[PDB]
This record gives sequence, structure tokens and C-alpha cells, in this order.
Amino acid sequence: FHPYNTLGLATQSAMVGLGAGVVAAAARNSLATGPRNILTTFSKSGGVVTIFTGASIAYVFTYCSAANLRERKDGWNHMWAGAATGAVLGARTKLVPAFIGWTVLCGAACGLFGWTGARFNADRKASLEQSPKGFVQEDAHQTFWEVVHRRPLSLTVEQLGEGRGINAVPIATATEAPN
Amino acid sequence: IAHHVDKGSLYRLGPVGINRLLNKASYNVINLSSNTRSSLSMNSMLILITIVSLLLLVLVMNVNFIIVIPVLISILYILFS
Amino acid sequence: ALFTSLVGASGLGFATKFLSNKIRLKPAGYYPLGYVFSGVAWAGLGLVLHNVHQHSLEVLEKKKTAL
Amino acid sequence: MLILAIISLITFVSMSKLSDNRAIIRLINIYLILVLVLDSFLYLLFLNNQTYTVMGELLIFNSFTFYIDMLIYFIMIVISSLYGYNLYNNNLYKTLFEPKKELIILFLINILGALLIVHSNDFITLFVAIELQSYSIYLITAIYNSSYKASKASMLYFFMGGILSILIAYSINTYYSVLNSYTLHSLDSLIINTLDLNLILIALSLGLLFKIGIAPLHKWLISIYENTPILITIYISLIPKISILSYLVLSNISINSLVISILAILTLLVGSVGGLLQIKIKRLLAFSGLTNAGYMMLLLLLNNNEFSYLYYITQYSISHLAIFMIIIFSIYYINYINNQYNPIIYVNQLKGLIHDNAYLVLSMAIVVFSFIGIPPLLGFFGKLNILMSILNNGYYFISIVLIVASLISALYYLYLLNVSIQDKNNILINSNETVSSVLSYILSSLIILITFGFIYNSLIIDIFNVYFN
Amino acid sequence: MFLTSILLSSLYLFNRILAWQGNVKHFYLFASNLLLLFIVVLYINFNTFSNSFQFNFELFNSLNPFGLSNSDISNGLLFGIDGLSLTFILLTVLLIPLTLLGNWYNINFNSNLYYTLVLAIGLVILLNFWALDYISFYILFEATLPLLFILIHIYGSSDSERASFYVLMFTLSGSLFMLLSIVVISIVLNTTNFINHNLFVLSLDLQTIIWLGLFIAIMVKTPLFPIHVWLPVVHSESPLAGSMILAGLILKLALYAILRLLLPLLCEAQILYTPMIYIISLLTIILTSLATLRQIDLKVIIAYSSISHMGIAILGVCSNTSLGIYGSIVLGVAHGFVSPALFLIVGGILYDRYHIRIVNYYKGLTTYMPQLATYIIILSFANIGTPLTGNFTGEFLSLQGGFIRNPIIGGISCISVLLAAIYQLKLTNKLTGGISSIYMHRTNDVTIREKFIMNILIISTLIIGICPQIMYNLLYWTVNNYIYII
Amino acid sequence: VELKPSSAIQRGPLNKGGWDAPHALHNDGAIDRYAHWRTFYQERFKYTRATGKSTLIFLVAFPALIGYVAYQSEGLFEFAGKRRGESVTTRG
Amino acid sequence: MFIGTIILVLSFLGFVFNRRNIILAFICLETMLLGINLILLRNSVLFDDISGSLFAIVIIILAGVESAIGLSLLVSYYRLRGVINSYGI
Ligand SMILES: CCCCCCCCCCCCCCCCCC(=O)OC[C@H](COP(=O)(O)OCCN)OC(=O)CCCCCCCCCCCCCCCCC
Ligand SMILES: CCCCCCCCCCCCCCCCCC(=O)OC[C@H](COP(=O)(O)OCCN)OC(=O)CCCCCCCCCCCCCCCCC
Ligand SMILES: CCCCCCCCCCCCCCCCCC(=O)OC[C@H](COP(=O)(O)OCCN)OC(=O)CCCCCCCCCCCCCCCCC
Ligand SMILES: CCCCCCCCCCCC(=O)OC[C@H](COP(=O)(O)OCC[N+](C)(C)C)OC(=O)CCCCCCCCCCC
Ligand SMILES: CCCCCCCCCCCCO[C@H]1O[C@H](CO)[C@@H](O[C@H]2O[C@@H](CO)[C@H](O)[C@H](O)[C@@H]2O)[C@H](O)[C@H]1O
Ligand SMILES: CCCCCCCCCCCCO[C@H]1O[C@H](CO)[C@@H](O[C@H]2O[C@@H](CO)[C@H](O)[C@H](O)[C@@H]2O)[C@H](O)[C@H]1O
Ligand SMILES: CCCCCCCCCCCCO[C@H]1O[C@H](CO)[C@@H](O[C@H]2O[C@@H](CO)[C@H](O)[C@H](O)[C@@H]2O)[C@H](O)[C@H]1O
Ligand SMILES: CCCCCCCCCCCCO[C@H]1O[C@H](CO)[C@@H](O[C@H]2O[C@@H](CO)[C@H](O)[C@H](O)[C@@H]2O)[C@H](O)[C@H]1O
Repeated sequence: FHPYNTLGLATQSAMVGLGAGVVAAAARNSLATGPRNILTTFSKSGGVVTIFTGASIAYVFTYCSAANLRERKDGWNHMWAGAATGAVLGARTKLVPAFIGWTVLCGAACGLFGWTGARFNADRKASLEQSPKGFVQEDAHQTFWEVVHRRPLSLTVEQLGEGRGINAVPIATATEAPN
Repeated sequence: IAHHVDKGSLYRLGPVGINRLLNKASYNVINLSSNTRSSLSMNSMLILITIVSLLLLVLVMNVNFIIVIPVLISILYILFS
Repeated sequence: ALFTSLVGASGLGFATKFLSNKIRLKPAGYYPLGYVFSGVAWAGLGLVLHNVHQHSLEVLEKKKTAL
Repeated sequence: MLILAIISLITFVSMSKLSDNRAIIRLINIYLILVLVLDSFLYLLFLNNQTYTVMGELLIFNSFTFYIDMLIYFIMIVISSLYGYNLYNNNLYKTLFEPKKELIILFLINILGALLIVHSNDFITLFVAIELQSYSIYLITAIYNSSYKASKASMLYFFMGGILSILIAYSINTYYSVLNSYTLHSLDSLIINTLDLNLILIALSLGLLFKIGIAPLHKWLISIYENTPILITIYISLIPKISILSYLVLSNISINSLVISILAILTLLVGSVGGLLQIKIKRLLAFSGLTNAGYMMLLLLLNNNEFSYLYYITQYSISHLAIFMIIIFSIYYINYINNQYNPIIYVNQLKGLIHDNAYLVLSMAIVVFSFIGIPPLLGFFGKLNILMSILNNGYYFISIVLIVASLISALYYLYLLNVSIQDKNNILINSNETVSSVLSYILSSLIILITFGFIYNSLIIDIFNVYFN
Repeated sequence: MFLTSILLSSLYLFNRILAWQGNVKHFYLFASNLLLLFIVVLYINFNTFSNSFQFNFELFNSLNPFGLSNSDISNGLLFGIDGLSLTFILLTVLLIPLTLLGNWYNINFNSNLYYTLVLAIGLVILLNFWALDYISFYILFEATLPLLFILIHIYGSSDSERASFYVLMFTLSGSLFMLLSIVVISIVLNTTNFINHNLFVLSLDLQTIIWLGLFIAIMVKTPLFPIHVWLPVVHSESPLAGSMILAGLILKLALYAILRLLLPLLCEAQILYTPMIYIISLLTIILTSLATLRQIDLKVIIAYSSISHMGIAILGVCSNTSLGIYGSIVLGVAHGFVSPALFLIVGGILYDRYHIRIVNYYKGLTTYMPQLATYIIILSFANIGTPLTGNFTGEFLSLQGGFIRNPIIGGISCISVLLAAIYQLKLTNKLTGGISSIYMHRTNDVTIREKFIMNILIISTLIIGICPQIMYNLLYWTVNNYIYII
Repeated sequence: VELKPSSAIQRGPLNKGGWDAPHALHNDGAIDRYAHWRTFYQERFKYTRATGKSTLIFLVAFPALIGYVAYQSEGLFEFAGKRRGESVTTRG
Repeated sequence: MFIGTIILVLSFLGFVFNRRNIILAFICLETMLLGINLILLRNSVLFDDISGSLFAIVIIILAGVESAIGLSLLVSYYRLRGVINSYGI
């Protein structure tokens, strides 16, 4: 893998969240009911700026940190980032069990989002349609979407491990009397 | 067990918590177009906000993806909390 | 088979007539000629589908023959 | 046949009284039936997916569009039957459901715009047809001018559709500014990967999609569907959706868009959650249509989506017509007429329908469990084919969102059934008035299709494999 | 002759019977016993020396949608029975008439709808055991939820609305993940059939994903901890026929689903995942039993009791041992006999006399209701796994297999033998013991009908406990078809 | 026209037609209230220092213990017919 | 390109942020169509192309019909209400 620059990405994160919070505050000011002016965009906004900035900083910082600590790029980093973002969103409600639930559940949700590829889109060169499918032809290495009538036994033993029934030689041939 | 796990947390991660979650989310979804005084200006503002927000989000994702994720999480929070 | 398809489509037609009579809060034998009319109508639809399907298979077989 | 019908009905309605409009609707309903019977052999033109360009290169004719046109004729037949045949021959039902003089003409012109949208190959035809649809459907929302709610909805719908049409025109003229063309046939592999063109194309897609309620622009159309008459809602909630989504499916415009994915997820979540606290029937059904529009948005990201879209749109049309017809039939047993225009508004007015009409509740149950996607019904096979396509094309998070939305929507679908199978005091014991024969048969036929159409899935696939592949 | 002539004869006879006597229960019971006899004839004509599928038939084919297919291109739904299918089919046809007769005299409003829904659920379950592809299996696995919703909502107890919504929503939640699994299978292999699906070896990283969905479904349907909370409510607040059908057959559909959908396919994912199955099963056993020890509703206690025995069955079926598979199947059958008898006692005998299920009201039934006390003691000691009942045989062999696979987990799971006794006998001792309750007046003892049902269900379990081997002629292939050992 | 339902609709009461049997149970009220409480406990449950203890025990710690044991004891033991001196373990 | 984008954007903002009139909404729609037509015709001149001018004259016709229909709908609203107020469409 290639390391992430935490502080730079998180500074970009904070500026983006700040701009988004300003836009949401302006939208709230214009959509609202009561008497309002150019003063109220930050007085009467329900912590929108702090929501956006905190979520952005927390998510990007935690993601890049976990990617640099774990030394990997996978969906567990999105699980941690969701845990942190949920902790921020749940510290607003000044209650412990709601904070814990927010953390755990948005961690699980963003971790699912990362497990599935960290994308609302598709890869479109890893999809089943664009990838080699069906039965594999002549002793070739079975790819992900390919099908096989009969698999290699060394592969089974490595993927699964010896023990609990699964052995490098069948039992009957391995116990056959040398006659 | 019977009261704190089987009739507690496993109903919270279950029929009770989902019910409360969806009550709050539904109420926030329908109390969004707040003012029935004028239906036209409000939805017009919604067109404007949608177009602006989409343009800035597409800018942000072209810059880098992972930065748009918490923005969308916060948008869902604003819409559904 | 054709006869099976026509019988089944006529059964669907009888079901429509029955459910109509019941939605109307009438007895199920209110006007028994409607069963005959529904039968022949739905059987005509089934015959049409049968012929379309048969022509489709004939096309995909003519392709093999010409291949 | 539609233009012949329009030019005939304009004269025949001008030279006729208001006592004759129901019979006029009956006549043109039989006309559409005869057309769909005698002229439907034209499917043989599209054998092996032969495609034709007509009126220069302004229209396109293939199996997809022929099917959508047959479907729109079937829908117009049902909607005209609801106006041409009295449910009950009482003074109440001659006060609630009366056709206005120009309504049938506007329906046929809107159908014309619908079909010229799906058959469009050049953006000038698309724009002319979009406007011919939208002007006519403004006037359809407004024809019941003795309703405050309907006039209000007319004007909101005018302005919002106008703005979204401005967006469509900006998209079209920007496409022309870039490529000097109004035709999407002008695009290929090379032009897509050589020019960055996604802003224009997604602007077009969203200008078309927000005209059918795609979030976050759903509240206005849901208010319009609530505030309009029931027999107008049944039309204006279905036919524009079919037209525009069919155009956007035939035109492969958003094959792997991130924005359309995001907005489709948002449509699913909103259409599932927002319908949970709705106490009114038409808003509930509007949010149902919203989430189904989301399911159909998902297959704008596929590039091989004909079977799934056609199955789902056919089954959704049948279910939509059936549920609105059941709500129309339930007015005889509700204990409180709310308006001259929306005689039934709230779901709890359906309380105890099983004790007055049990088989109407059987129909409701069938339709509700098709909406939920319960096998062996038709919505299950719809959802199955959609899932097949989106998982074959690599949308794995959207699939889980789809399951969660399917589950959350079941609650407000089951609200209706639950209150319908509840007990009620003051049940019905006798009634000498009987509901119509024709409308009863139409509803029963739709229910039987929902229930027993899975028998023919093999045959439908075998026909598709010859006419669409 | 004609097919249509014969079924039109049956249809006309049904219509005239309904016209003259305004009830359907006699005709449905006649059809019940007729179907049982036909299935016994099929067992007479069943070859035990072939592992193949027999009595095959295909429906909804392109060439004959309203008939059976003889085609060289097969695009419809496949059906056919193996010995495993036939075992549960025998159980189903044995139980259906008893579920109809258990509610013979206690349904006095819209009776015909009740009996239609009961027979329909039973026939859907039968056809589900007859299925031979993922899609027919699915459409018969999910088609019971509408019927169960309606039945429980209209004909259920106080809290019937909640139970109706639960039995639909929980099961739909699990079954939609099953649907994602099946969709992946169909798009990857382009075939869905239970005949040659062990010939298609998928990659491990995809097996491990398909297995997750199938196992989430199996977890919600079995049930297994932590998704077991719907079962007390549903089995409690349903009509008696619903509870009997559910506990006897719908819970066993999950066991059959493991053996038919998840082991033959997905062998390597299963052999990698089964320690997680053992975690979940041991939790499901011990915590559900202890939770039973603090319940105040009788039918709820029996409902919780089903879960622990299904967890033991899961230990057995996920053991990769022939004895474990046979034990799980015998557990399914014997529980399908015994648990509906307990449900009859607590939902059709006592509930029909007193219309209450709180334990605090019940005490000293032995004085005025002695036959019922004898039945309670017999069925309790059968449910907890006393020898010479099939419950013990199944428990013994399932725990044998679990010990062979994981000695530590399989050995710790043998406290089932104790906890079963605790939560069953703490109830039996109070019901049968003491002075008769001051909150209850005297009522009749068990009738000839109730006794008939309980005696059938006791004779069956005693037969299969005294000689379990009589079930081997339909299972000596199945006990080796789903074992992955090199 | 005053929009009212149809006068043709004759309505009567819902009569389920059961034979009202005598009172076989004398309900207590205290027991019924105890039963309602113990059946609908789920709607009143709250997360406290006592309940969270049982949650984080039975849903986090005990499964983790069982899982560690199960994944360490996966293919360790094979003692069919094993004899004196022969190791019953496959690994160390 | 510039005049049209400017007219379009300012008309859209004067439509969205109108807390005054309904006539301003009508005016902003018409000016939006005007702006689109001007961009369209400038591109028509630069490319030396007729499709742009054809689309423009079609927009003229369609906008006329739009105005007619919109001001019939307003007249129905006024038939029932008698006053078209600052708010409420
Ligand atoms: C200024 C400097 C700029 C610097 C450059 C970088 C800036 C980045 C800017 C990013 C865009 C920020 C836009 C913020 C959202 C718009 C503001 C808003 O409030 O939206 C909601 C809006 C009004 O809501 P409100 O009136 O406040 O009342 C709420 C009560 N429920 O009402 C609305 O309906 C409008 C909705 C607009 C939504 C746009 C589409 C969002 C897509 C949702 C993503 C969902 C995907 C997640 C899927 C997960 C599935 C579980
Ligand atoms: C790119 C990454 C994207 C991945 C997705 C990330 C997810 C981001 C989610 C954030 C969006 C905002 C949604 C937050 C939920 C809305 C309601 C809420 O604020 O939660 C609180 C609610 C409170 O219940 P209560 O405490 O009793 O009431 C007082 C509350 N002031 O809470 C409760 O009712 C109790 C909750 C108990 C826990 C229930 C857990 C159920 C889990 C299954 C969820 C399925 C339903 C999903 C609904 C979707 C809603 C958007
Ligand atoms: C109709 C009413 C009349 C008023 C009309 C107003 C004028 C119309 C403006 C344009 C048309 C509206 C478009 C609607 C928004 C949605 C656009 C869209 O979704 O297209 C995005 C598309 C990429 O998305 P996609 O193809 O789905 O994903 C694959 C990515 N390779 O394509 C792209 O990649 C977009 C390219 C990114 C650049 C976006 C430009 C934004 C720049 C703003 C910077 C402002 C400066 C900083 C902040 C200032 C605030 C103080
Ligand atoms: C067509 C009127 C639609 C109105 C709604 C009624 C549904 C009619 C379905 C016939 C479709 C067909 O047979 O065709 C199959 C089409 C393409 O074939 P085609 O080019 O259109 O030729 C048809 C030539 N006809 C017009 C002479 C027949 O494939 C599809 O994806 C159809 C998907 C629809 C699935 C819904 C099934 C409903 C159950 C049908 C029980 C009889
Ligand atoms: C609400 C209940 C939720 C529980 C249900 C959980 C099911 C979620 C689906 C889990 C399976 C997703 O499958 C996952 O597998 C492979 C690894 O095997 C991931 O691995 C792939 O990730 C993507 C993202 O970098 C790239 O293509 C990468 O090269 C790799 O090939 C995929 O990103 C994802 O598709
Ligand atoms: C709840 C169950 C249903 C969940 C819904 C989703 C089901 C589908 C599962 C997601 C499939 C993910 O599959 C995706 O990742 C695998 C890796 O694991 C990749 O497979 C590829 O991995 C690469 C390594 O990166 C290797 O070269 C390998 O030989 C293969 O080519 C593919 O890019 C794609 O097939
Ligand atoms: C809904 C109620 C639930 C009912 C569930 C019970 C269904 C029981 C059906 C079992 C009977 C199946 O028995 C099945 O035998 C053979 C398979 O070799 C089928 O196939 C037979 O077709 C005929 C064709 O003329 C010939 O004999 C052919 O050689 C073949 O033997 C039969 O068409 C079918 O009858
Ligand atoms: C009381 C309620 C709160 C308690 C709820 C407890 C739920 C459990 C949440 C803890 C999640 C931590 O889970 C942790 O597991 C994975 C592996 O399992 C770790 O990540 C590890 O994964 C493995 C794969 O298994 C990688 O290849 C790599 O070795 C890495 O070190 C992550 O650092 C972390 O995600």
C-alpha cells in the first residue's frame, strides 16, 4: 500500500465540512419560518457547522490513521471512521447509551459500506458481467466468478487447513496395504 | 437474561428501537417542507439547494472521494435526525 | 400442449367471473353465461400467447437449421 | 389512431352535450380496445430486435417502445373505464364521479406526448413531447376547477414543471453547443471517453427525473397527488413516470453515475420512511410510487435493463391500478364522505371492510403482498429480476439498501390490510344496489393477473429472447 | 378419460357439500387423510436402493404451463423427492389432519376461512419439501407468511396484531438475504436445481459470501440467538393450528434448508464457518433455556423450549458426522410430534377451558383433571429427552456429532439435558402439584378428541424412540451425502 | 346534494354467535397487572449500569470466550481409538 | 453565452427568492426561456447551423402556449378565490 497524509487530508476535510455547514446554514435561514435576517445564519442554526466539520474531521482522520496503523486499505478503516463520526454525532445528545449506540451502529453501517467496496457506484471491471465467468477450461487458476467441476486438493488444504477431516491424502489410499 | 437481553437489548436491536428510530426519521422527513403558507417558494428553494449541493458534492468527489462520505452522512443526519 | 393451455386460461377466466361476482356481493352462479364468455375470451388470449411462443421457437430453430 | 381519435373527439364533443360525455368515453374505450386487438400484429416487425428510424431520424421504433405503447393503451383503457361506467346508479356517485367535457381529449393528448417521449430519437422531438405531456397534465389537474385544492395543485405543478423544463432545455442546448447535434446516436465509445460529458447528461436525466418526484424534490408531487381528485390522481401518478423512465432506460445516459446512485438511495430511504406516519391513503400510495421509482432508477446504471424494467413497470402499473380501484370500490362502505373530489382520504376509514366485502379485502391483500414482493406473486419476480441485474453489474450496497427499503415499506403497505381485516360494529347485512359489472371484471382481471401471471414467465422469457435479443 | 373430468367431479362435489352443509372442515379432513394415504402409497412405491430423486415433475414450463413437461429444455419449477424429503413429508401429512381436528369445536366465527388457511399452509409446506430448485423452494418458503399473517391477525389472542407483524417482518428480513444469495447463485451458475449443484465448485471467497445470506435466513427461521425473540410471541398469540404447524414443520424447514441448500453447495465455506455456528448454537441452547426459567406464560414456555432443541439439532446437522445428521433429523421428527402435543395441552385444552395462560392461576390440575396430568407428565418427560422417545435418540446423536466436531463445545452443550429438565419440570410440578387453584372452577377432563391427538403423537415418538432404526431406509444415503472428509 | 352514504345500505351489529359459557376463571387483577408488566417489559426497558452489565456480558464477553475456545479447538482433538503414548492432539 | 447565462441565472434566483408575487414567477420563467434561446442562437451563428434556430422558433411557439395555459390556470384559481395573494402560490 501507499501511506495517507493524515493532516493534509483532514485539513481539506475540515474546510469542506465548513463550507458545507455554511451552505446548510444559509439554506436553513432561507427555508425557515420565523423572522430572520443575515444575523441568524449562525445564531439559529442547530449546530450544522459543527456537525459537518466534526463529522468530516473525525471520519477522514480516523480513516487515514487506521489505514496507517493497520498498514492496509480495507473496510475496517471505514468501520472505525464511522465509529468516530457516530461518536461525534452522539455526543450532541448528552446521554451515554445514545452515544454508544450511535458509535456502534454507524460504525457497523459505514463498515458495511466499506466491506462492499466503499462506493455507492460499481467498480465495472470487477463486476460479474465484465469479468471472466463460467467454467474454466484447462487446468487454469480459478478466478473469483469462475466455476470448476473439480478443484485442487493442495488448494483446499491451504485454504482450509489440515485437521477436522481434511487431509493432504485420502484416508483409504493413505491406509492401503502396500500389496 | 430474560429481561435485559431477550426483552431488552434484543428488542432494541429489534422491534422497539427500529420503531422509535423510524418514528423520529419519518417525523424529520415530513417536517422538512415546513411552511404551508407558500408551497412554491419553498420547493423552489429546494430545487436551488439540490442543484447547488450536487454541484459542490461532485466538485468534492472529483477532488477526492473519502471527503464526500462524511458530508453525505451529515446530510442524512440533517434530513433524518 | 394447446388443450391444456386453453383449459387453464378458461379456468383463469372462470376465476375472474367468480371474483367479479363476489366483489359485487352476488352469489357465485349469478349469471352463468358470463363464465362461458370469460372462458372463451381468456382462452383466446392463451391461444394468442401459444401461437406467439410457437412462432418464436420456430424462428430460433430456423436459425439453427440455416446455421 | 390517437391523432384520428383526437381530431374526431374534438368535433364530436363540440357538437354534443354534457349528457353524452360518458358514452363518448365508452366509444373511445372500445376504439382503443379494437386498436390493441387488430393492430398489435406489428410486433413481427421487431423480430430479432430490428430497429427502425422514422420521420427522418426523429423517431425510433423497437420492441421496447411497442410494448410501452401497448401498456399505455391498456392503462388508458382502464382509466377511461373508470370514467365511462358508473360504479353505482345513485345520486352520490353521479355527484362524485362525472367526466368533464374536455377530459378525454386531454387524456388522449397526454398519451400522445407520452408515446412521443418514449419513441423520441432527437431532442427536439423529446422537448416538444415533454411539453405536450406537461401542458396537458397541468390542465388535467385543473379541469375540476370547483376544487380549491386542485387549482392550487395545478399552479404549483405548472411552475415546478416549468423550471424543470428550463433545466431540460439548458441541457439540450449545452449538448448542442458542445457537439453540434440534438441526437444521442451521435455518441459512441470514442466520444464518451474523449469528451467529459456527464454534467450535461446527468442534468438532462435529473430534469426528467425530478418531474416524477425523485428526491429531494418529492414533496410537491406528493402534495399534487394528495390534493387532486382520485380519478385524476390514478392517471397523473402513473403515465408520466412510465414515459420518462422508459425514455431514460432506452437512452443509456447514466450507466455508472454516482449522482444517480446517491439520489436513488435517497429516494428509497425517503419513500420507505416518510410513508410510515402518513395517515392518508393517497400520500401513502405516492410514497409507494416514489420507492418504486427508486427501484426503477437503479436500472438506469446497467446498459442491459430491458427485461427488468418492462416486467417491473407492467407489474407496478397493474398493482397501482388495482389498489386505486379497490380504494374507489371501498367508498360504498366508509361511513363518512369527506369531499366531492376525494370521498375517502384516511386509512382508518377502511376499518372493517372485510365484514362488508371480504373478497375486496382478498384483492387488497394480494396487491399489498405483491407490493411487499411476496411470492408467488408478480412483484417478487420484479424485485428478483432487478436484483439479478444490479448484482450482475456490481451494485452491492444499493442491494442491501433495496432490501431494507423493501422491509420498511411493508409497514405502511400493511397498515391498509391490517385496518381492513379489523372488526367493526355496524356491519352491512343487505344492499339492493350492485356495483358495476365492467369495473368489477376489470379489477378481478388485474388481481388474477397479479396472482397467476407467474405461470407464463417461461413463455415471456422465450418471447423476449427472440424480440429483444 | 380426462384429468379435468376427475378434478371437476371433486370440485362439483365440494360445491354441493358447501351448499347443503355450510362448512368445509369435513371435506378438508377427508382430503387430509386421502393425501396421507397417497403419500404412504408413494412410500410403498419408493426405491430405497437409489439416492436419486423420484416421482419427478416439472411445472410452468414454456411448452405446457398448465401441465407437466416432457421437454428437452427445462425452464420451469422442478419437483421430486429424496428420502430426506419423504421423511418430513410423512410428518407433514401426519400432522395436518390433527391441526384441523385440534380446532374442531373452538372456531365459531368465519370457520371456513380458518380451515382453508390451515390446509393451505400445510400444502405449501408439503410442496416445499417436494421442491428441487432454489426458486420453487423460495416461493413456497415465503408463501406461508401472508396466510400466517391473516390467520394470526383474525383468529389470534390478545396481542395478535404484534405477532402477525412479527411473523411476516422477521421472516421476510431473513428471507430477503436468502434471496440475495439465490440471485448470486443463479447469475453465477445460470442454473438453480438441487440435483447437480454439488458438481459446481465455486471459489471460496464467494462461497463465504453466499453462506452469510443463507445462514442469516436459517438463523431467523430456526431460530437462533440473537434473532429468536419473535418465536415466543408468534407461537403464543397464534391459534392452536398455527402454533402446531409452526413448531412442527416451519421450524424444520430450516433444518431441511441447511441439508438441501447449504451443505451440498458451499461445502468449503461451511467447513470454514461451522465454529461460528457452534458459538451461536451453544448460546441459543443455554441462554434460551435459562430465559425459559423466568417466564409466566405456558405457551410461551413451550415456545422457548422449541428453540433449545432446534439448537441441538443445529449442532448435529453442522457436525460433518453421519450420526449427527441422523440425530438432527430424528430430533426434527420427534419434536414435531411432541411440541404440538404440549401446544394442544396449553392452548386448546387449558386455554379453551379458562382463556388464560398465566402460570399463577394454574395449580393442582391432578385432582379434577387426572388424565391431563398423566399426559402432561408423559409429554414433559418426553420433551426433556427421556430414553425410549425419539427426543433422546436425536439429542444423543446430535451431541455425539458435536463432540466429534468440537469436543469442548459439544461437551459443554450437554447441560441441555439438565436445563431442559429444569424449565419443563418447574412447570409440570406446579401444574400437576398442590391443591387445586382457587382462581379456577372445575371443568371437564380431556375429551376423546384431545386424547386421540395426544395418543397419536405419543405412539409415534415412542415407536421412533424404541426403534429409531425404522427411519434408516430413507436416510442411509442422506447420512453420507453431506459429509466433507477427504 | 349533501354527501352522505347511501340510504339503501341497511346495517346491523356484528354478532360472532358464540355460546357464552359460564365464568370458569375469577380474574385477580394484581396477577393480570403483573402479567402485563412481565409481557410488555420490552417497551419500558432502559439502559442502566445494571442492564448494560448483563448486555456486555452475555452479548460481548461470553460469545467472545466461546469463540476463542472454538477457533483454538477447531481441529485439535482426534481421539477415536487412540492408545497409550499416542497423542490425542494434532497440534501444539 | 454570457448574456444568456446571466439572464437565466438571475431569473432563476428571482424565481426562487420571490416572496412578493406570482407575476414575477411568470416573468422569470419567460426570461429563462429567453436566455436559453439567446445562447442557442449564438451557437447557431457560430456553427452556421439551422438546428439551433429551428429549436429556438419551436421554443417561441411552446413558450407562447405555456403562457396561455398558465394564465388560464391563474384565472381558474382567481375564479374560486377572488384575490391572488403574496403567498399561497
Ligand atoms: C461555500 C464554500 C463551499 C466550499 C466547497 C465545498 C463545499 C461542499 C458542499 C457540499 C454540499 C453541502 C449541501 C448541504 C445540504 C443542503 C442543506 C440542507 O439543509 O439540506 C436539507 C434541506 C433543508 O433542511 P432544513 O430546512 O434545515 O430542515 C431539516 C429538518 N428535517 O432540504 C432539502 O431537501 C435539500 C436537500 C439537498 C440534498 C442534496 C443531495 C444529498 C444526497 C444525500 C446522500 C445520501 C447517501 C448516503 C447513503 C447511505 C445509505 C444508508
Ligand atoms: C457512506 C457511509 C454511509 C453508511 C450509512 C451511515 C449511517 C448514517 C446514519 C445517520 C443519518 C441520520 C439517521 C439517524 C436516525 C434518525 C433518528 C435518530 O436521531 O435516532 C434516535 C432514535 C431515538 O429514540 P429515542 O431515544 O427513544 O427518542 C429520543 C430521540 N431524541 O433512535 C432510536 O430510535 C433507538 C435506536 C436503537 C437502535 C436501532 C438499530 C436498528 C438497526 C437497523 C436499522 C434499520 C432501519 C434503517 C433506517 C434508515 C434511516 C435513515
Ligand atoms: C434549471 C433552473 C435554471 C438555472 C440553471 C442554472 C445553471 C445550470 C448549472 C448546470 C446544470 C445543473 C446540473 C445539476 C447538478 C447535477 C450535475 C451532475 O450530477 O453531473 C455531475 C457529473 C458527474 O457525475 P457522474 O457522471 O454521475 O459520476 C461519474 C463521475 N466520473 O459531471 C461532473 O463531473 C461535474 C463537473 C464538476 C464541476 C462542477 C462545477 C462546480 C464549480 C463551483 C465552484 C464555485 C467556487 C467555490 C465555492 C464558491 C462559494 C463561495
Ligand atoms: C402487451 C400488452 C401489455 C398489457 C399488460 C398485460 C400483460 C401482457 C403480457 C404479454 C407480454 C408478451 O406476450 O410479450 C412478451 C414481451 C415482449 O414480447 P412482444 O414484443 O411485446 O410481443 C407480444 C405480442 N403480443 C402483443 C401480441 C402479445 O416480453 C416482456 O417483457 C413481457 C413482460 C411482462 C410480464 C407480465 C406478465 C403478465 C402475465 C400475463 C398473463 C397472460
Ligand atoms: C443489514 C445486514 C448486513 C449484513 C449483510 C452483509 C453482506 C455484505 C456483503 C459482503 C460481501 C462483499 O464482498 C466484498 O468482497 C470482496 C473481497 O472478497 C471485496 O474486495 C474488493 O474490494 C474492492 C474495494 O477495494 C476492490 O475490488 C478490491 O480490489 C477487492 O477486490 C469487495 O469490495 C466486496 O464485494
Ligand atoms: C449477503 C450475501 C450477498 C451479498 C451481496 C453481494 C454478493 C457478491 C459478493 C461481492 C463480490 C466481490 O468480488 C470482487 O472481489 C473479488 C476479490 O475478492 C475480486 O476477485 C479478484 O480479486 C483479485 C485480487 O484483488 C484476484 O486477482 C482474483 O483472482 C480475482 O480476479 C473481483 O474484483 C470481484 O469479484
Ligand atoms: C397442492 C397440493 C399438494 C400436492 C403435493 C403432492 C404432489 C404429489 C405428486 C407425486 C406424483 C408424481 O408422479 C409423477 O410420476 C412421473 C415421473 O416419473 C411423471 O411423469 C410421467 O409422465 C407420463 C406422461 O404421460 C409418463 O408416464 C412418463 O413416462 C412419466 O412417467 C408423472 O407425470 C407424475 O405423475
Ligand atoms: C458494549 C457494546 C460495545 C461492544 C461491541 C463489540 C463489537 C466488536 C467491535 C470491535 C471491532 C474491532 O474489530 C477488529 O477486528 C479486525 C479483525 O477481526 C481488525 O483488523 C485485523 O483484521 C484482520 C482480518 O481479520 C486483518 O487482516 C488484519 O490482521 C487486522 O489486524 C480490526 O482492527 C478491527 O476491526
